[PDB]
Amino acid sequence: SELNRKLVGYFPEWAYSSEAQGYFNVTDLQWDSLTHIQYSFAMVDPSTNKITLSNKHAAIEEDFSEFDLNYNGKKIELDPSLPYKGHFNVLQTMKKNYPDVSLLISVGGWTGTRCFYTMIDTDNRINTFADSCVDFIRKYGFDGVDIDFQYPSSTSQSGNPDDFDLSEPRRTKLNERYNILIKTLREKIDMASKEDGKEYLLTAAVTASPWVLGGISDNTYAKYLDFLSIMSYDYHGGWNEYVEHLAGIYPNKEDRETVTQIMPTLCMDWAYRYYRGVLPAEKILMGIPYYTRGWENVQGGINGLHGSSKTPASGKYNILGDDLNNDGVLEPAGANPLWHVLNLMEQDPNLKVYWDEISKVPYVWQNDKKVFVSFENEKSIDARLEYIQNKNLGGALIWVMNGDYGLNPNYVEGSNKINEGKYTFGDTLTKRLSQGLKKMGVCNKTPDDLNISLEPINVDVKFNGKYDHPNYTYSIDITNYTDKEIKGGWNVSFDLPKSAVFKSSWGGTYSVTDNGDFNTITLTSGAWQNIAPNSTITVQGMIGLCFSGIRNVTFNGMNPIGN
Ligand SMILES: CC(=O)N[C@@H]1[C@@H](O)[C@H](O[C@@H]2O[C@H](CO)[C@@H](O[C@@H]3O[C@H](CO)[C@@H](O)[C@H](O)[C@H]3NC(C)=O)[C@H](O)[C@H]2NC(C)=O)[C@@H](CO)O[C@H]1O
Repeated sequence: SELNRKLVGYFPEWAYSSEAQGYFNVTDLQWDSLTHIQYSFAMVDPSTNKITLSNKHAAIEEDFSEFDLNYNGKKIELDPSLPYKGHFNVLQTMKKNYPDVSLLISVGGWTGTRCFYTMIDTDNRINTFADSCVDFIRKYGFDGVDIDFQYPSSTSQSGNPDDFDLSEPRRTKLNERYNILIKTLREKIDMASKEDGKEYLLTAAVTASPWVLGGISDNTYAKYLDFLSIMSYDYHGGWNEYVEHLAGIYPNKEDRETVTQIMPTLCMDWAYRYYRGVLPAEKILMGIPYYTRGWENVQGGINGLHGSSKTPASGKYNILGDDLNNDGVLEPAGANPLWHVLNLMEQDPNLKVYWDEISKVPYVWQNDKKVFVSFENEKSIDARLEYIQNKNLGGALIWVMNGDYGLNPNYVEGSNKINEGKYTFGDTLTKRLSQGLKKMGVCNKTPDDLNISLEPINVDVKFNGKYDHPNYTYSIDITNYTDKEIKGGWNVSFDLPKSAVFKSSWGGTYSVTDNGDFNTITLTSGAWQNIAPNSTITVQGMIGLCFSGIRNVTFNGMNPIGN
């Protein structure tokens, strides 16, 4: 049911054959605790514009004869009656015992967004892609589609730099074309649901970055999603010098990267406020990382935090680093699954865990080597559960499921091998999240905007603007569709998400009233701003920082229903 809490986990297609990933396969998924599994990743084909597999062998061909498929201590065999093998066979086989766990195919990701740029160029290509998604979920027994386009933004040089040859020429239209993509997917998926007697889902994982969001002008697409997953992680990392939290929850005035900003933006709660402009809390999921980022040779800070470093952590502190040329030399990133950091702490008593009571996340600091790594533990899970309950969030998504921890069957005392430590992957944090989501009960239904309860007036209020970080210059066009002049002194109100701060109205007067996740802005015009019948007047002003949209628009205490 719609208001049930959700615990959504991303499954990595590439993990089962990789030492650093722990050889994690579908039978290692936390099936008793997740409500949804997002298979990562499918992509778009450059020549046909259809959904396509990345590692086809892993997805539908691997027989796992060289790997260990077992669950609850019982050997899992591939279902020999299915016309495919691979992860997809194991997913369908497990789902027979977990029929209420929804399976979605995630399309895109950091390295799989490239061909979205050309597929969105025309409506016929979007239609082909959307139809191919329907065919795919039917063929492979999926319950829905997750779109992970990184990113449909005009912000220059956002997304993967390998794709700038496609994204940079398209910046002005990306957001508009993405809105058409999501709407078309919803239309086709809903038709397939009716035809099949099944309730198929459409979701998206979306940016939490104020930098990316400055280039997003239309968040209407959110209304077409079953839920919207905020990527409230990768806030900080080895791409810059700011030794700060990967995935803080609450705004932290000591985050050195944002100390000059209007408010601290690199935390879940800022993105929550941003997206409340277009969605109720129960349709929003918090993103939770089961991986780390970090730095070495950290200068300054306190236990590293708020320090500086031009050298991301390497070596044993970076087992998930990329090998983008080859021969085992990994790009420094301080990137690890949580179980590996636990094992490092077993090995080194001076690698210690600390708690940030402002951001409500932990971190790990080696004071002799000056190594800082982000972390996630039972205390931060508990803080996240508290936030989910307090804010009425729909639940959480997790990147990525092989990073949770449990006891290692292959532990070897004294061994430094990646998969011979005390811990390997497991379900400790995921079970803790699941138990907490069960205990807090279903979400409340957020009430409709109050403007709908007001008496109607045939006035149209259109809110537009332009963003030049950190300044949003708004223009409101007010059209009088009644048969009488509206005298000057009229007022318009709107609810502005608390991701932004109203700064000034350029004409008339204004007031700001606290209203939950919003401030209600009331603009009162001057006596001279009469609105003749069938005419339009425009008023302007300035807002600091960005917001997904405005809500609850009123005019002279009535609901402006236009013409
Ligand atoms: C035009 C201009 O100078 N704009 C400034 C912004 O760049 C800056 O925001 C920061 O932008 C960088 C990218 O240039 C962001 O880093 C990226 O972060 C993502 C994850 O969020 C990571 O995947 C990328 O690898 C990384 N790229 C690079 C090149 O480092 C950074 O997170 C942004 N920080 C914030 C707080 O938004 C803002 C800062 O306010 O200033 C603009 O003037």
